[PDB]
Amino acid sequence: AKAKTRSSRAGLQFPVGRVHRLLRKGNYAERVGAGAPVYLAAVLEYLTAEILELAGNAARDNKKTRIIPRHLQLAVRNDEELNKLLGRVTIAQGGVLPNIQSVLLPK
Amino acid sequence: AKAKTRSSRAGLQFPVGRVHRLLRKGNYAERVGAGAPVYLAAVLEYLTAEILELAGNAARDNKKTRIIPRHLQLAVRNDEELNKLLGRVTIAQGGVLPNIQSVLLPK
Amino acid sequence: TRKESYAIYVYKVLKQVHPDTGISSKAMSIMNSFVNDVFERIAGEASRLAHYNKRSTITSREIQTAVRLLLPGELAKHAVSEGTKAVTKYTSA
Amino acid sequence: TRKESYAIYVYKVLKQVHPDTGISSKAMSIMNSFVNDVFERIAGEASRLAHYNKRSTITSREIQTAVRLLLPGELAKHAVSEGTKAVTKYTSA
Amino acid sequence: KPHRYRPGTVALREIRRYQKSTELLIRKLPFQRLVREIAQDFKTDLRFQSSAVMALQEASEAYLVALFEDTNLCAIHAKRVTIMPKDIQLARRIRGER
Amino acid sequence: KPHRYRPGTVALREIRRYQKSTELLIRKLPFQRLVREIAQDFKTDLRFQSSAVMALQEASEAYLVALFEDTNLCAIHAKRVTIMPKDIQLARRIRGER
Amino acid sequence: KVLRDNIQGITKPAIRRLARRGGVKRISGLIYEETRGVLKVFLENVIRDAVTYTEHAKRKTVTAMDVVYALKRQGRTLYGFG
Amino acid sequence: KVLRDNIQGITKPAIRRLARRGGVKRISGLIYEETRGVLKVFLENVIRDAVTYTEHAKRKTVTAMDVVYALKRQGRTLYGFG
DNA sequence: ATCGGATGTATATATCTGACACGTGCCTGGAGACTAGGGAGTAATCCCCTTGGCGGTTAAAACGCGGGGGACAGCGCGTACGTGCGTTTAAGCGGTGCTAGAGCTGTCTACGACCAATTGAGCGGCCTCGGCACCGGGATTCTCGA
Repeated sequence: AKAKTRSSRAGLQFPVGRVHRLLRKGNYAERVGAGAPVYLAAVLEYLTAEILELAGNAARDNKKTRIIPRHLQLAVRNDEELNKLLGRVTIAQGGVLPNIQSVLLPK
Repeated sequence: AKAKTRSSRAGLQFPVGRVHRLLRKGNYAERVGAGAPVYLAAVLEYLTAEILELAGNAARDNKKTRIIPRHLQLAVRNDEELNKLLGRVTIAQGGVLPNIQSVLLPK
Repeated sequence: TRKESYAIYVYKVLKQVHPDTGISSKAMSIMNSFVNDVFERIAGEASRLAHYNKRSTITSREIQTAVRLLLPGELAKHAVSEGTKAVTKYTSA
Repeated sequence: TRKESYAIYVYKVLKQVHPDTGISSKAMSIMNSFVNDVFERIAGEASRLAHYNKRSTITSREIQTAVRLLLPGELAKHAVSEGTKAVTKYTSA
Repeated sequence: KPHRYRPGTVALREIRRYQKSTELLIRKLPFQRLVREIAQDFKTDLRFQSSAVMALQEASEAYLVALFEDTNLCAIHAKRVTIMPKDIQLARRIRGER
Repeated sequence: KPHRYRPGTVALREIRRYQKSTELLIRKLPFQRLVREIAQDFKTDLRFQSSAVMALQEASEAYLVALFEDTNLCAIHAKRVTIMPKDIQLARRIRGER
Repeated sequence: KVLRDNIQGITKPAIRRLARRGGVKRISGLIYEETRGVLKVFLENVIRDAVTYTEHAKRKTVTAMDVVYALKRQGRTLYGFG
Repeated sequence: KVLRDNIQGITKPAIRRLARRGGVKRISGLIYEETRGVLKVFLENVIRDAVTYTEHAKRKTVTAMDVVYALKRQGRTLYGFG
């Protein structure tokens, strides 16, 4: 009996075994549903895809292959729903997305 | 087979057995410290004492035997420490403590 | 269906502090909800810390530490004292 | 000490979305911390709702509901659809 | 000759008695109808507890008087006794509500 | 004849390049000494990770630029380009920091 | 029974009553509807999240404990409802 | 080795640098020390809470994960440190 | 700056009551007693990050130095907003009546729990090399006096 990872049968990239391990070790319920780690890991993969895509957009806009935290912070403050999700979150080497106020301009 | 509850063994009121069962059913840790329920319930006893005391202060300050939630709001808004403890907390039938700003008064 | 509460205990401590002063059921349930909330606060915090300690057991030291995290200054101090008292009174059992 | 992370899967899904891109290990650690944050968030919320439902079994319905509680609008919608498709795929065999 | 109190004075006493009072200041039925209208947007024909909707209205009004309060404060920093919508908007902005 | 740019202009470009840059703007050692000074208040002779203190300073400066940002905004609502301490105080007030 | 336009059911006297409770003297008109909007927006979240709870609750009526856990999750917790 | 007065070790040029990063044009003097105070007050919490963690950690050195869990508990969470 | 009048508000009173303090019988969670494992605690070891110092640099901070720029104070007006009084209006009491749906019990069953046997996906560690960071230099564009 060959052993394949359950994420393969889920066709995903993040290790659902490690997921369910953290789940049981997380003291959330007496017994975790079978497909619940699968579902949440799928959500995780999707959102990671979104954020990494935004980061790659920013970096290539800046003509950069290696993506520095600044790109990610900019994308964060560029996605309104993601920002809402993460506005309460602080970002190392984030800096501030360029924001210029009106009355600040000269004449 | 002499019986004596852990609350009496601590000479207190809050049910050590009940709160122990509660935290057990709360899924926070696998094993527990047997004295942790005692300790926490004592803390609850203390804080409850202070808040109800201030509540009764406002109550008989208003010739009120039975305390009203308005007394509770006033109490929790007067004390700095308790207000800080419950700043982002809301209270039913709370209302607002008396507060008029300086410039609001006509000259 | 039996629904547990602490109105008995809140009334007890009321008398212990104010035998004269009464109580309203609205504010009573307010007290109950509040203590439930703060108990869940301390529970989650202590569990989080112990998970950081990766210690499957939850003891009183965790409780002291986490309430110190929770309470604004002197309260905690006062608090922990009686708490200690409690466990002492219970360890001296 | 065997420490576990996800940066390998980060690189994987990166190549899945951007094959010609590099990352700062700093940024990888940031993203992994973000992974951990969202994971603990969703897990705590699910456990809490199950407690409200008095459920000791956290299943995919809980997952979807808690994501909807957490993610806004199309973020939540796409995430729900994706988790649904994935659990369907896994349950297909 | 008819008497009329100077402006604000009556409103000032209203402020005083409202900080004195604690009950709601919103008519129940309109609020409830609004809530059910909002509800049918997400799902139609949903029932509610009177306790539930009382909680909704109380918590709302609390948030609302808090907003009015700190917007009053901001308008103090705006050196005006009249309120301006921008005060509310920027207050939410500082309240992270933007 | 000597040239001097008009006021703010140089500071304006400074703003532009600082929103351009992302690194810290605080000297490491002074911040670290301050942190250890604060530490000995609660307990003396405590050690630290360079990573830990880097996190401290980064997170601080983040909170600080956020405070400067929304206080700038408030001063806009104050119709001034100069900042006033009351702006910061009331900002914390709205930030629930009072 | 399709509902509508109860937002304006919020009376300007009610709004100014709340404002006086907040300790406000002079008010402009432009606020009220604006106010209303915010109000809507505010509740815009909670009910949904609330019924989201009810969503997982698999029930047709909506309860207080729903908004309790919402305001909790919304960091605006309230007391007096279990 | 008793430390002191590193609060003024914060240079006014540093403060104005941070302000320019925040997009500020004109600043008054009265701010900086005031600023500093706030700064202190702000960190006033976290380190203590942090070492509180270290308190329960039963250790002499203070780690990043301490302030991580603090800012978390302080609702100001940060990424990039495990 | 005062007095008079208007008005609004704090008080005593009376009674009504319905929450509310109080007491019950009955239930089960809590106490009491007993067993196991194994998380926790202790200790010796290693490492190794930190904390300490030392010297050279300069970019950075301190300080000074005009000086235009705006904070601010004042001053006119006017429009928008309190107000008191009109008006009409849904709000609330309340009480009725139906049931849809919570809300409870009783199954029975699929479903992880768990353990055991197996291992390859993954992780610490080791090269490696190329975008990237820095630098110098040239060309571009904003800005402040015509």
